[PDB]
Amino acid sequence: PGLEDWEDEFDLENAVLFEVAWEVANKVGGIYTVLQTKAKVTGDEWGDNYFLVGPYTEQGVRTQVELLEAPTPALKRTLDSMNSKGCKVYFGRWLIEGGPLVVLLDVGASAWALERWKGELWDTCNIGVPWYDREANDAVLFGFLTTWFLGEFLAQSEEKPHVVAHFHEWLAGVGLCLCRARRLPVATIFTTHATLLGRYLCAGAVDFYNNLENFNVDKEAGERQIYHRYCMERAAAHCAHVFTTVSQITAIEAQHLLKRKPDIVTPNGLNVKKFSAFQNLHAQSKARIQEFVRGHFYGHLDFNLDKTLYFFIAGRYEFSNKGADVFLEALARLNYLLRVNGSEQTVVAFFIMPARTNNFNVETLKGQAVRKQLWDTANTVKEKFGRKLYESLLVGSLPDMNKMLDKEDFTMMKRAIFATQRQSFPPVCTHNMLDDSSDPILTTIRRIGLFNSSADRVKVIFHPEFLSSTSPLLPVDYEEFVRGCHLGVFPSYYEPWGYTPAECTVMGIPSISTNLSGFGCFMEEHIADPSAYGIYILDRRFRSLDDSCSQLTSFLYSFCQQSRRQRIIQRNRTERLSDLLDWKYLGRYYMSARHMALSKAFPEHFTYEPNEADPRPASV
Amino acid sequence: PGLEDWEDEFDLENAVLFEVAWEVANKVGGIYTVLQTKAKVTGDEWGDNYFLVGPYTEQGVRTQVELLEAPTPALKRTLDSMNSKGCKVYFGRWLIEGGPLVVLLDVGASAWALERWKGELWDTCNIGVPWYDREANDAVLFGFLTTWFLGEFLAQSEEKPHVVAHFHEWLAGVGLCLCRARRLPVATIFTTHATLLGRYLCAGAVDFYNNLENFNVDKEAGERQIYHRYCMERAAAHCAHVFTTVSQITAIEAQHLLKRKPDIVTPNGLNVKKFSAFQNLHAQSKARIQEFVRGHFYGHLDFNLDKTLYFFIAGRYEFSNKGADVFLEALARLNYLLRVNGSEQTVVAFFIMPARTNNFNVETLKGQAVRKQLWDTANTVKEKFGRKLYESLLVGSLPDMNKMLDKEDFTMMKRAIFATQRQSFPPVCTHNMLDDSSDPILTTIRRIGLFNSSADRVKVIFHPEFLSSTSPLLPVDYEEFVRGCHLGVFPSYYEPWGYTPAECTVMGIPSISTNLSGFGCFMEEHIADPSAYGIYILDRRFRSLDDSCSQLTSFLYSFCQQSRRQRIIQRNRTERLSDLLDWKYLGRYYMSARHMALSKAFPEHFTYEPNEADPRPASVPPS
Amino acid sequence: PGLEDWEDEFDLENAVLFEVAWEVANKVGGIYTVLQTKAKVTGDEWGDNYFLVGPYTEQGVRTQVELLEAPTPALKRTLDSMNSKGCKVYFGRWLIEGGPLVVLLDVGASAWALERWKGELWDTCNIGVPWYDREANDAVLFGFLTTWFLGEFLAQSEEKPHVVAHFHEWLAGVGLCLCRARRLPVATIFTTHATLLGRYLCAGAVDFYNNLENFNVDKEAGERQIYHRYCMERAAAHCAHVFTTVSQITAIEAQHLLKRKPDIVTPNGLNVKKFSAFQNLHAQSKARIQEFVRGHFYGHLDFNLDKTLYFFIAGRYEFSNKGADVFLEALARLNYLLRVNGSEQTVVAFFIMPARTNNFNVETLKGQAVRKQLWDTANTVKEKFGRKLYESLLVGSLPDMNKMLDKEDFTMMKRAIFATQRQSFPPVCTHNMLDDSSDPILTTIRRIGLFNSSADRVKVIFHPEFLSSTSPLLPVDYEEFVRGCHLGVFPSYYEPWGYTPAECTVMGIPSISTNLSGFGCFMEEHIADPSAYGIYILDRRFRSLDDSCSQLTSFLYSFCQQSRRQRIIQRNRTERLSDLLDWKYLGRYYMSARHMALSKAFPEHFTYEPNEADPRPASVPPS
Repeated sequence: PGLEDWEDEFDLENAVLFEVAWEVANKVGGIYTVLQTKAKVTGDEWGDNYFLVGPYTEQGVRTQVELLEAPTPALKRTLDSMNSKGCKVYFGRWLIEGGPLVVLLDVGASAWALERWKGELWDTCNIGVPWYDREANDAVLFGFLTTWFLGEFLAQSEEKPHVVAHFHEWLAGVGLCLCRARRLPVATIFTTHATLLGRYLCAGAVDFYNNLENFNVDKEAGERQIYHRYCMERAAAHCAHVFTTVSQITAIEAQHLLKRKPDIVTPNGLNVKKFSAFQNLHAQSKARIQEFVRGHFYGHLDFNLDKTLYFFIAGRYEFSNKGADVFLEALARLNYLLRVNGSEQTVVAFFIMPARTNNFNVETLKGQAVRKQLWDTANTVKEKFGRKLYESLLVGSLPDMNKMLDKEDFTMMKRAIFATQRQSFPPVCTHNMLDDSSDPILTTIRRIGLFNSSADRVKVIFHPEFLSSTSPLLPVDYEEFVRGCHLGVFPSYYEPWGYTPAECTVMGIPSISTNLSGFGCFMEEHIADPSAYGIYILDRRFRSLDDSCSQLTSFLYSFCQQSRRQRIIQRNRTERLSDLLDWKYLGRYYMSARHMALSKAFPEHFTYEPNEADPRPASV
Repeated sequence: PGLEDWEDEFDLENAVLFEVAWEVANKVGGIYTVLQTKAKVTGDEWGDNYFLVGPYTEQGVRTQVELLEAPTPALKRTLDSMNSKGCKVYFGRWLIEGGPLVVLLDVGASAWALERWKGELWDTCNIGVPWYDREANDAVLFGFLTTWFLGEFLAQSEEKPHVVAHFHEWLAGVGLCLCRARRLPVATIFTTHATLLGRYLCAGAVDFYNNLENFNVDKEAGERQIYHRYCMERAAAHCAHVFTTVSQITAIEAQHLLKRKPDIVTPNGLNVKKFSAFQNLHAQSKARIQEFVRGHFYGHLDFNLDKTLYFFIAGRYEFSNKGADVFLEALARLNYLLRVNGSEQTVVAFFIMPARTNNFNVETLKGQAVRKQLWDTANTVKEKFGRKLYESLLVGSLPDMNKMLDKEDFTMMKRAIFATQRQSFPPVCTHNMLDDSSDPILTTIRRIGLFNSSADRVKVIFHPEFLSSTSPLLPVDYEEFVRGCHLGVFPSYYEPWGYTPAECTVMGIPSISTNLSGFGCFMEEHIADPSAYGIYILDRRFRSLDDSCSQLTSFLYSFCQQSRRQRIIQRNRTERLSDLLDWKYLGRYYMSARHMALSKAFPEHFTYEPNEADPRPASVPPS
Repeated sequence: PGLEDWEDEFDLENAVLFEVAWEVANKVGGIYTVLQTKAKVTGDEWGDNYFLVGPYTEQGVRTQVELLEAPTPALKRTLDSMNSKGCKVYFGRWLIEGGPLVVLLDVGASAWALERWKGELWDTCNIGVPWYDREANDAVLFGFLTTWFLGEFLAQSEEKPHVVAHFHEWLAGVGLCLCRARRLPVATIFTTHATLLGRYLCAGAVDFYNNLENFNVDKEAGERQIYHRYCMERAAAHCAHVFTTVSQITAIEAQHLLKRKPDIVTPNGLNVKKFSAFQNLHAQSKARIQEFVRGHFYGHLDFNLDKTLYFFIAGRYEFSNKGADVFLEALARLNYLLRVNGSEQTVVAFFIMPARTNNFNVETLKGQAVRKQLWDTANTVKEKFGRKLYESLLVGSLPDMNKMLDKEDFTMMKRAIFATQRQSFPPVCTHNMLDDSSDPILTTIRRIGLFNSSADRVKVIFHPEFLSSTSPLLPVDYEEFVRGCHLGVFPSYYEPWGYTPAECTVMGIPSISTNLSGFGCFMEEHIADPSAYGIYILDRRFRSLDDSCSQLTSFLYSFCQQSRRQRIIQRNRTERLSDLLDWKYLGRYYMSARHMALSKAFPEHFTYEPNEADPRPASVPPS
């Protein structure tokens, strides 16, 4: 279909791309996966003129970096000069699927220059850094080292090429600022994955999205003691040839806080081939989830398990940002609706959000052991009965059904039956809270009245620990457990890009997102009638909290009212949607941004035609 | 072969057997398994005249007891009378493989009688019980209740049968004492599974087995504040028609401390059919143990794993009683011998003894993760290479071997090789000690110098936690792990009967025991040349500590010097040895003891012929 | 969705249904499966008032009939009377999923009445039967026996119920004719599964469907010496309260040859639950078909197997009726188109049509053996390489790729490469023809030029024998092999109802049918834009032969030009189509027909509202 070599045929000639980022070969957050996945297509486009510049860490170097020798004489001269001038620079390959060249700069070996460099910055942009930050100073050192490397690389080159530099956060924006200060012949791009003030303002300050025009960013930046970081990010965004954000909602947020509209929006992608390695995996995972809920709810298995539906929400334990409270309120409302209308449906909701626990509680392990004992006893009696049936049927006689069971069988089954006696109700949490009084999820569960009662049509299971294949009572990793659920609910409030909903959608699982997140906006823009494809977009930007809860309840109830055929058709449509999130399609925006930067910095040699052409027409 | 109905054809007629024990339907220790396993053959012999009398516990009743109603009018009358006289008695069926009838007595519902009953005992045997014991008072209540039940059962019977009562410890000996006091028409048997003073004297007092004739049992019993318990046990043993012990060494110990030679010795048995459900299982378990030691010793896999031998010792964390110190010293000596003689053998020893830990350490999990990563990478590259080879071979061309590996393969293998880098040596313990300074095993390991060095020919792994199938890094239970080891070393010092060595032998694993344990004495008595069958008996009774360590080192070195064929033949001989430990053969001694009791109590109706008749020696004789 | 209890709420009261057919408990053809599958829903609707009347055969009775006694006194009286009057009648259960009551009549025990009954028929309808038919006489005896049974059942009934009789062919039409002759109080239905003259006229006579109005059925019936059978069928159809056919094309054919338009059309259905037990099964079956074509085409595997498509046609070896010649011509045209346009696609077509063979030929077995040898050698070398890689990677060293292969590996691979040498081209037939000169499929293959050449983009494999799981070289049954194919081509010319295309569609496989068959007409009527759902209907009724071949070539080329995503979407739409062919929906037409018969025969007690309501508009293919 639409591949990289579609219409962007550009005269790259002698051009060098430097992918500057603080998080290459050094796992910290989420852009690490972005760069690691994008390296393959970037190297396919640029060949060997692609370098990733990052800080030097011992752990990362010994784990995933293979040190080599500089392949070009100019690079070797640059490395030798910088190493002899009082620095420490390493070169190698990043042991990832693309195998790109990596330049690693040790910021701990250049403290002596800090007192000088900190002055020079002030003599250039009137930006000062407090001595006690301990994280911005690393950014200053990294930026000065990157500018030094770029200048030396341009000086040592026999024929000077057109250099394109791409900085990825405020941690790397000082290098861009200094590149523009020294008037180096480079083309600068700046990408923001989340505006700095956004996460500060979402928590504490009220109505962040309804006061984007009433925010005096100087005041909030200064009062929170992050004024220098805000100035760094805004200066980096201001003096860049091309400015970019990873989502539309981030584009509005940056246009109102960084005072610059992005020239282009480049969404985050991923490699879908590895995820694709969908009904066989779904069936197996659903069977295992059925076994787990059989074990957990032992002694209370009075509801049909062929009419039960498995919802889930996953991610970091952010109660408001991940929208767990809205999910809980909607679950209570859906429980009331299911009880009132006299339905046979049951809904088991899972909350996989890490918290501060110690171990499992006794009830959960007890239930798993009870289920294992019953399964073993049933298999033993079944095998014995099958052998007896075969033997009695080989002689041409109908089995006397009142003698296939004997004394030890009845003993085993009586012990098994005695095992499943319980007077209490299943717990809503599978672990032991260290802060059970101050936990918000459990507090809301208690407030709204979901105690896994027999009359309740909605059961809730809160599983703090991450899902691991070696766990005693969920011996399965995250992906295979998710493949067996029916729906994923991510009603995010503050979310520049949703990695978890995108991963869920790639696996072929219907999902609920919002228009306050990057993934939700992307899917809303690229699909007509997304609900037919299994994506439910919750209008959370133009609605109140109660209206959002009501709409979520409507979505959940309408999902519960589908037939099995409708659910199958919806899940097939969701499955045929993964190619929209691959770097084979989402990597074209990066190409367009680089072309814009090249044409802006060197208009004599390059010219750009603003082709912004880049899908799912169905129903509506 | 030799079954129950071999020569003991006895006129059982109207006889009732009561198997009195404190530990029926109530799991506490090890005789629970003895009674649970023996119930099947006992019920086959006695039919429905077999009752197990024990205390009433809520947990046991709700877990494994099915309450029923009395099947005979006499039993119903007895139960109703006792329940209306101020007691609480339950009747039921024990949910085990035999399914025997159980009479459960609630000792907490008869505290009001204690002040009376405690007096009556003194008016009968001059035995007092201090009020602060809290465990002997339960024994007194249980004994009085059992005597009450037996008396009422005899009173309510229309035709009086011959009752045989079998008491199993000092906790149940008060009932026997009171049965003999009231001159009831019953035949009493007393079985001791361990003499009370033995475990007290083994720890603290020196040379327990070399001073059995120099012990003034009254003094040691009194000084340890267990004089009343000692008097209870000795009185129960004294006034019994038949006295029994579970082993020969226990027989000498009881003859010298209880002042009565046992009339018979009844060893403990087990059901071998369940254990038999052993070369395929051994191969699979050995492969998994190889994988575990590959993971643990990552970055130091410089020794041949086809020449490595897996020893182990298991049981409760008793450093001296289980003989771990002798094992450690012998391991150090064997390490010196293996290094000096320039051998290619390696010995990995396992110490599975529970201790007080919290979690695994980082190194062990790191090694398991490294092994998993290497296995996954190798399988990925292998599958890719196999697909490419098949494709290139279907077109009739030899594979160009320099192009089957491409960039992402080399990336995966380089990452794995980077992962397998380590500068330190593997740990000797897989957990985090809470008392690492005061641990005796680790202290001795440090003292003798076994740090899993590269030059060391003996590696040591101490795994405190019990082996469980759900463990993160040993996902295997005890039986299936043990089935893959080469030898089990149990040089026990004080051990009335060895359940772990017997279980190991039933599975077909060669083992080392001593003549200071019941299992070792049994195997020494029943086998000629036990070492040919894979049982090495250590002479620990007539030797010093250093001589025992030297003999153990000799045994280990001689085992290490066998060829593979010799080891296979030895393990095959060990496999044909499980039927010696089954209740189908070991249940005949109980029958003989019951016959002796019946003939002693009622000589008019029964007479006993002292037939103490009860195949091994060698196979193919080389010399 | 639409179940049986939807809108036909009818007052059955006391009514008895008799499902008369010559083929109950006696497997002959295809209506056996129809009755066996329909019995479940029919019994659910009618309970125990449902009887199947059929001939008595020893094999069927001993295999699938369980003899019982009459459950009602009237039935017992009827059976006793008929058995004492000179007949032989059996009663029992049919051992099928519904378990319906079966009445079996022995036509061989009533030859004495033939000379009488044959006369009586002439005294009623002026129909004579030649003595040498030997199949119509059985029909006459069966019809007279069925009428006798119905009359006796009505005579012996204490309260007379409303009896509904359903006859299913000309073999059972004499009973209906005699029921109407004797004016019995019964409601008759007649179902025709194929008109008798149709199969005679399709072969030999030209342009059968373009001369339906120019056929003097008396002349063709008389000239073919089947005049008596034709008169039997036409008389049965004429004097029936309700007349039915199994398809629309059969409805026109009967309206023009039997001179009576059907009152209703009842299509054949099946139980889809058993077939459903679709991508995992498809993937596995496609892998096995890939392995088979790898074995067959050894030494010529120069084409991409990830771009090959598997077509097939199955059924009885009727060259013209099953439309094999059109398929072959379209295959040749598609081969020319694929070669001219320089495509990378390959098409392997399968012809599974039984013929008269002896055994496999040498080349096919040779290829299977070669493939097995290559697979074994590759697996051996792969396992050895994986073990060496793991061992060399556990020590932290990159594998020296030039030493992972040694002498015996190269020996095995050289032997395999020598084994894969061939100079000739793969055969088009997997067996040894006994009539290779007179075979039409091979003659047409030779004429059109499909010799499995290297340049040919269409390979052809003709496999006469039925697919069996125990075959040496296709060890798989029909269903699993079909599940792996991409398309099924059934361009039938004469086909009253297509069991094979319907079975293929139930499994979820896109198919090509025609409007000259019952299944094709049904799917055309019930679906809007069937090609979006994977059903390609070929206009063969209003087109010539060459136009049909051109349209089939267009269909095949358009299928070959789809992307993988389009093929996946089409196959999903085909999968969501099986519920249209189930008896849960197709059983309602039988209910409507029975209601019409009851209302026509007994208008006083029953009345029928002519409700003929019984739909797949495309999902989202933007139009």
